[PDB]
Amino acid sequence: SKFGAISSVLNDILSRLDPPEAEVQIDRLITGRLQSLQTYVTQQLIRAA
Amino acid sequence: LPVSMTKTSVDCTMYICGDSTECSNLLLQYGSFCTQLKRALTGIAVEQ
Amino acid sequence: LPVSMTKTSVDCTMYICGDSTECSNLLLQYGSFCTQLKRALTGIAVEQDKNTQEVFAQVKQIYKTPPIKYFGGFNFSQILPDPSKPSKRSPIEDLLFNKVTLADAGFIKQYGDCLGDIAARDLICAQKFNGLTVLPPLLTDEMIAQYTSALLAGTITSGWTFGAGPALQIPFPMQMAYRFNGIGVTQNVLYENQKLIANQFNSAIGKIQDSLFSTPSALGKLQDVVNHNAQALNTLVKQLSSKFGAISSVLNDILSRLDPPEAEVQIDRLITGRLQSLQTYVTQQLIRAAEIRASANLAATKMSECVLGQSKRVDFCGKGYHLMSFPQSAPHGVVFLH
Amino acid sequence: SKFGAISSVLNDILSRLDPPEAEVQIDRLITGRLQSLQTYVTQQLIRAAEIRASANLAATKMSECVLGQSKRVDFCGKGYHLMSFPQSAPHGVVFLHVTYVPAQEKNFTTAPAICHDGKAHFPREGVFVSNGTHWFVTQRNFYEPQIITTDNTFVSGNCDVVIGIVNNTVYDPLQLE
Amino acid sequence: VLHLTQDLFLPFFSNVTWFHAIDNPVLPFNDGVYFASTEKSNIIRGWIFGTTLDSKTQSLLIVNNATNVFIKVCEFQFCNDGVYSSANNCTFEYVSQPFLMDLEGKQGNFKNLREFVFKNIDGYFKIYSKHTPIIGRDFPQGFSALEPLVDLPIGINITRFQTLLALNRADYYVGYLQPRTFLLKYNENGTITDAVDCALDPLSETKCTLKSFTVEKGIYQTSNFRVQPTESIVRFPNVTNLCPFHEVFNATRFASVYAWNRTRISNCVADYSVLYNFAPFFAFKCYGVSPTKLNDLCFTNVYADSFVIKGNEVSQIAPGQTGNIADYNYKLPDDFTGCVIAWNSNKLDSKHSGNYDYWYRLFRKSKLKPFERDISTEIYQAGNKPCKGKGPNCYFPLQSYGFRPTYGVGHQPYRVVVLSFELLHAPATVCGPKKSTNLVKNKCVNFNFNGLTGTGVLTKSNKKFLPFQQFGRDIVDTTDAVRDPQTLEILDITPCSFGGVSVITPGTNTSNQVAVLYQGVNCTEVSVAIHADQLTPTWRVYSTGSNVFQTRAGCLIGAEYVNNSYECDIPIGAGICASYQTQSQSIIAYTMSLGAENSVAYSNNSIAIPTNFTISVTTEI
Amino acid sequence: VKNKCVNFNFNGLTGTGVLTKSNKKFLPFQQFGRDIVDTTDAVRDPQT
Amino acid sequence: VLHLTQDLFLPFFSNVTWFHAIDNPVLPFNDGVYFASTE
Ligand SMILES: *[C@@H]1O[C@H](CO)[C@@H](O[C@@H]2O[C@H](CO)[C@@H](O)[C@H](O)[C@@H]2O)[C@H](O)[C@H]1NC(C)=O
Ligand SMILES: *[C@@H]1O[C@H](CO)[C@@H](O[C@@H]2O[C@H](CO)[C@@H](O)[C@H](O)[C@@H]2O)[C@H](O)[C@H]1NC(C)=O
Ligand SMILES: *[C@@H]1O[C@H](CO)[C@@H](O[C@@H]2O[C@H](CO)[C@@H](O)[C@H](O)[C@@H]2O)[C@H](O)[C@H]1NC(C)=O
Ligand SMILES: *[C@@H]1O[C@H](CO)[C@@H](O[C@@H]2O[C@H](CO)[C@@H](O)[C@H](O)[C@@H]2O)[C@H](O)[C@H]1NC(C)=O
Ligand SMILES: *[C@@H]1O[C@H](CO)[C@@H](O[C@@H]2O[C@H](CO)[C@@H](O)[C@H](O)[C@@H]2O)[C@H](O)[C@H]1NC(C)=O
Ligand SMILES: *[C@@H]1O[C@H](CO)[C@@H](O)[C@H](O)[C@H]1NC(C)=O
Ligand SMILES: *[C@@H]1O[C@H](CO)[C@@H](O)[C@H](O)[C@H]1NC(C)=O
Ligand SMILES: *[C@@H]1O[C@H](CO)[C@@H](O)[C@H](O)[C@H]1NC(C)=O
Ligand SMILES: *[C@@H]1O[C@H](CO)[C@@H](O)[C@H](O)[C@H]1NC(C)=O
Ligand SMILES: *[C@@H]1O[C@H](CO)[C@@H](O)[C@H](O)[C@H]1NC(C)=O
Ligand SMILES: *[C@@H]1O[C@H](CO)[C@@H](O)[C@H](O)[C@H]1NC(C)=O
Ligand SMILES: *[C@@H]1O[C@H](CO)[C@@H](O)[C@H](O)[C@H]1NC(C)=O
Ligand SMILES: *[C@@H]1O[C@H](CO)[C@@H](O)[C@H](O)[C@H]1NC(C)=O
Ligand SMILES: *[C@@H]1O[C@H](CO)[C@@H](O)[C@H](O)[C@H]1NC(C)=O
Ligand SMILES: *[C@@H]1O[C@H](CO)[C@@H](O)[C@H](O)[C@H]1NC(C)=O
Ligand SMILES: *[C@@H]1O[C@H](CO)[C@@H](O)[C@H](O)[C@H]1NC(C)=O
Repeated sequence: SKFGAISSVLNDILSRLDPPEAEVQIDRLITGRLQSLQTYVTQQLIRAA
Repeated sequence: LPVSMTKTSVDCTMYICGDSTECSNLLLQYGSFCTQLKRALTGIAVEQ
Repeated sequence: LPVSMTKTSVDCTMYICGDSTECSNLLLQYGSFCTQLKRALTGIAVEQDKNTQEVFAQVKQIYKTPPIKYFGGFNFSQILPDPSKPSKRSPIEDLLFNKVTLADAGFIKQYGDCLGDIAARDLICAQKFNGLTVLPPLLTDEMIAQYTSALLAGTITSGWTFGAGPALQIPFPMQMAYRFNGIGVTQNVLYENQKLIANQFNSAIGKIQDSLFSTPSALGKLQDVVNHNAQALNTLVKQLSSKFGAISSVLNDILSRLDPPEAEVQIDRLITGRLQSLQTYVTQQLIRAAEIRASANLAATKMSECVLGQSKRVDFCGKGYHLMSFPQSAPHGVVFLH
Repeated sequence: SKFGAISSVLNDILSRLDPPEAEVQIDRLITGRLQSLQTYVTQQLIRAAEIRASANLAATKMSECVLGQSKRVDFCGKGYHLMSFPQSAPHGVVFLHVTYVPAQEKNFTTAPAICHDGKAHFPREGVFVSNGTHWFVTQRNFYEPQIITTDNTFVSGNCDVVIGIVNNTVYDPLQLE
Repeated sequence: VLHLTQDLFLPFFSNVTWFHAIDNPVLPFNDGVYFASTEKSNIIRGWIFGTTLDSKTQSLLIVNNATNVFIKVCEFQFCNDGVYSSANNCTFEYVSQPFLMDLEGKQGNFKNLREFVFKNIDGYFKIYSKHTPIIGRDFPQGFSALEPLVDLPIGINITRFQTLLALNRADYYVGYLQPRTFLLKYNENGTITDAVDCALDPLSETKCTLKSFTVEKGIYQTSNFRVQPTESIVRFPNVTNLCPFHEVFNATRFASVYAWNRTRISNCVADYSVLYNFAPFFAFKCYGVSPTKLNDLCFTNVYADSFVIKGNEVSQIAPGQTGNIADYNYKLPDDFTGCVIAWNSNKLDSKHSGNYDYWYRLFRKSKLKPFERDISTEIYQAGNKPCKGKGPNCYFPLQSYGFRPTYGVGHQPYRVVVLSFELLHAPATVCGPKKSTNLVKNKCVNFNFNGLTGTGVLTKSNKKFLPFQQFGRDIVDTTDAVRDPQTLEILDITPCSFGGVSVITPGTNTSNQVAVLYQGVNCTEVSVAIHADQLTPTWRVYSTGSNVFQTRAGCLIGAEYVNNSYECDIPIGAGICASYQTQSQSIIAYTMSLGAENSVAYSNNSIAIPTNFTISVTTEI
Repeated sequence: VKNKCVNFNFNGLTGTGVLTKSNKKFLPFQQFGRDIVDTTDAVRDPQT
Repeated sequence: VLHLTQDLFLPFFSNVTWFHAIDNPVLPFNDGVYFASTE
């Protein structure tokens, strides 16, 4: 899921953009994936309980 | 009656940054947001 | 069995925006997103209090042991309170309080000595510096021992009658005989080996205290709960040093370095990071509080069955044919003597 | 809540701005509302798990207290449980535990066994109780004194190992006939 | 509905200044003004606003007459009594219905109470009015809603306020609004029946947290209390040396970009007014720091790289940029935290007949990594020749920034100096000009130790700071101890009386009295703070001496400790419960009564057996 | 067009829904309408 | 406190080349060098 960035492939967007701005799309992907993993861990904790 | 679920041990570093050093650097700025996750999954596996 | 956890009342405005008017104004733009957090933490505190009440306040009348202590040869002086000790707590109980160390007592009013800390301020002063306090439980560790003693005196002097209605006195050998009759063994066998069973009971009382002493950690569950709460609080406070992808991680120097309509972006980034971390903490506390609620309901049922009577369900009140169970208060939990 | 955007209304921002930046504000509204909705769903999951625990408790309570007599003390209300009656309530159930609670009691006396002739007599079921002058056998939760008899008691012992034994005479319905 | 709003309101039980009229002082205007007046028929016409009330700043006039109003935005001169003498830059007139309604029931018993509220948020002047047939009291107390009348876009800096009178041959009540949070009870018809301020009393504030007009019996966590620093101490370097910025800008031979002259700024006080002075500024793009608030920062090391360069390369210089200069001559680091400065210099880098002194590199074997100088004369290779010389296929690396007093804008000799800061945790040597105040210990106080802004209580310490040590911290990484720059002593850092306020009250349908808790703080600190009026909460609960009880769960104010024992009614914590008990009624606090004290008659041969029984039907839900 | 699903752009307040007559008690200054959750509930007709 | 840091630190049980004197070789400099001497 692009999460509102240029692309969903990290290896692609590092080689296609220079750090200064890339950083923005990488942060967008970071906050997307990390929130998805947070939802997963919360649901897994619920299921485990 | 269910007794246990599958024990999963996902890792933030790869799952969010596939072997990317600059992405690891960026993730480090989010604090210990993923040590908590590894602890939670490990505790879940131990609890199972 | 754990009965309760440390009650927390983390506050949004101070935790996220340390006394910063612009930061609080921009936090108001997220709505009551965190009034939910305060409500959830208040609910957790009330639920923990109700858990302690359910576990322990199972008798309306506080009974007292007879001034003399001769229960047919049975030696109990390890579980009734000791008058000499100021805390009025049994020797079995004292080991429990001495083998559990609380990171944050809460009932300390530690304000005033963070200046007197001299050395580096500790975890509690650090938490007070960023708005995460610990409320103390409604029932103190002293009157909780009074409730435990009341339950204990109800069992050894009135059998299981006091768990149903009025407390009817009955000799302890006779209660032993009736519990024996409850597991399919004639009461007579006890009345010919009362001396032997009394000696075995005394020996087991003495050995179990030593077993709970020389052990590294037989209180692993209670210490695990305390460690979990302390570790959650530490992870909560540690995210305040995380830049979250901004220029710096401190509101005070961020406002003092950038003018309002450019510092807005950085402050919003901090708000997004800190609210997400706080939501993580609150959800994990909710989950652990539900787990502790289940454990405390199990403890309350175990008390109401094993303590206030004999339970026929095998392997519920410890291994083997159940006879009695003597409760003992523990830091944020209860310990049974089946 | 604006969540950090120009406005909190989608039909406002869309009809007032052009995509370039705009999308930015709509993405901000997305990351606000989705996170709020996720908070709601997580709280609902917590509450529904707690309600499931309470519902399993209620189901076991029904199956035990209503469909039978439960020997576990304090489970089906306070006191010696007799029966329960369920009643429907909005989003829940209401139980009417009927419990047997004792009443007025009196100090009498008691002894673990009665030694008639070198042999200790123990109560088959009940309590060896003494008015104060004439020993009696009775129940456990209700006073009903009965004349001590060889059927009301079982004999096994030697009158020398049981502490607290008392001297009394037990009767037999066989010698008379 | 019980809708809650945050807007400028007149605080409940605030103070209105009552005047008379028999000369007409000017009243300050700030965040809006509440106005009220009780007059028989008419003695007040209108109001005038603006600043300095002269013919230099736009002003206002809200005068009324029998049939209309006279709203206008003008620059009147004066009247000193036809209420103006100037209409020069006076447009935006307005005429509508009059603001004053007066009705009589064949008697002058009606002083026609006239409530008015004005404010100037983002211009858009708002006027609210409501006329209540006067009752016995001039400014009584019953609730009266206030309705808007007009809202038109004024857009002038309203600071002063004045009133107009009438002619003839106890009114004027004026109040000021400040921003508060209000909860309003809306009637079924849509009107307003009751409102409660969330900054008045504990019961009111709780009422504003349980969003309702009935606070039922119980204890409610509402907010937090925080002591406010009575003072504000700043401690900055013992030296007051002005930085050599002047010499950096008063230079005559600013080196070219290919060899960027890098100066060092250390052990000095950076006052950037001198930076502004020697600068016909054209490009002051600051990135890591807002340029305005540059004198309130402490930097460890300051770098001033100076080079004269063309016009468009001024736009070229920025972090994460590119170009013939940005790639091979001068690359700023992406994470640049500083300012770049460009001002035109055609008077020192130009002369008749030409000047080809300056240089720049278009030919480098690779990119220039950030903050690197590549002074070198090597001919760039093309193809595969080891050629060493000038001409085709053998190119000399650096070309000329030829300058003569005649170019276009983008091609003139712009003068560029960049300032690079190091804003991290370190002992700073460069700070802004500030007055190092004294030191006050054992008192909550905002501190600015060497640029580390915060608030808390300072004191002496017995720490063992090593000579290089400057800061303090804990496993949580928060500043704990800061060494005094001008006394070289260790001072700890503490929270400014952080806690949590919980209000114990019975149901408002029973009583209005309340008991306040300050969580996990000794009352001795809140007692002195209250007596010093430095507490964040504004609601000051009464302290009669008998209402103070240091609990283990905090400390209680407003409830008297009763040594008796009763069943818990409202749990406070640590075995203390408060309840509303008769004396004739008040709030008391007491210890838990876990139950009736009972003793069993256990004995060797004594038994209790019931001779009777009862059938009890309980309920479980 | 009342009692019918319609796109409305009332005095700059755009939305979707069904409109009809009401028996509100709007005060003369009142222009919009809302609920406890501040959802636009009633709109005064500017030309009626 | 048990603070954890990430910086240029000499690895434990790493290689340290020991020299003598009685000509003064130039040594490479990279990510800093650790220097020690007893005299
Ligand atoms: C019941 O058990 C108690 C265990 O604490 C006995 O106390 C003991 O007292 C002796 C001295 O007489 C100590 O040496 C020993 O360490 C222990 O504290 C108590 O005597 C005993 N009483 C009976 C009647 O069995
Ligand atoms: C012992 O229990 C006896 C029950 O049989 C009680 O004796 C009764 O006494 C009456 C005369 O007072 C007799 O008529 C009756 O047949 C019975 O024997 C007796 O009260 C009781 N003792 C005490 C002290 O209560
Ligand atoms: C119960 O009655 C027994 C005889 O009927 C008693 O035994 C007697 O004990 C005495 C010594 O106590 C002997 O001297 C005598 O020969 C006979 O064995 C017994 O003591 C008595 N017990 C009680 C408690 O009354
Ligand atoms: C850049 O040019 C500056 C102006 O000449 C130099 O700064 C000063 O140079 C004078 C020369 O007399 C010194 O007296 C003074 O102390 C100061 O250094 C600066 O050194 C120079 N820097 C580079 C890297 O060329
Ligand atoms: C056991 O307890 C019953 C009630 O708890 C008693 O019943 C009472 O009888 C009296 C008349 O004697 C009534 O007035 C009263 O309303 C109630 O029904 C019952 O008598 C009692 N029995 C004994 C033996 O104590
Ligand atoms: C039994 O006697 C004791 C001693 O007086 C007394 O305290 C107790 O209440 C009595 N129990 C009864 C009469 O049921
Ligand atoms: C009030 O002033 C207006 C503006 O000049 C005028 O039209 C109107 O007649 C006046 N009303 C009076 C004098 O009653
Ligand atoms: C009148 O004043 C306004 C407000 O400053 C100003 O914009 C306008 O130019 C002025 N009109 C003149 C000077 O003619
Ligand atoms: C005065 O009001 C005008 C209206 O826009 C505004 O431009 C100006 O900034 C205000 N004055 C000040 C000092 O802000
Ligand atoms: C150089 O110094 C003189 C001396 O007063 C001053 O007038 C001039 O503005 C300075 N120029 C610069 C560029 O600083
Ligand atoms: C600061 O300067 C003053 C005056 O020169 C001096 O008396 C004082 O000792 C200095 N303090 C330190 C810490 O250098
Ligand atoms: C809190 O309790 C009292 C009253 O203030 C006083 O000893 C001191 O302020 C505090 N005590 C401790 C041990 O911190
Ligand atoms: C009554 O209360 C006071 C303190 O308010 C206490 O010192 C005293 O001991 C109490 N008296 C009794 C009999 O408890
Ligand atoms: C019970 O018996 C023991 C041992 O004979 C004696 O010490 C105690 O005082 C007796 N108690 C009563 C109430 O008779
Ligand atoms: C709107 O204006 C028209 C044109 O004059 C008029 O016929 C109609 O009555 C007006 N309605 C309202 C509500 O103002
Ligand atoms: C250090 O150098 C020696 C000699 O080359 C080598 O044998 C040794 O393995 C080195 N140390 C380590 C840890 O490899």
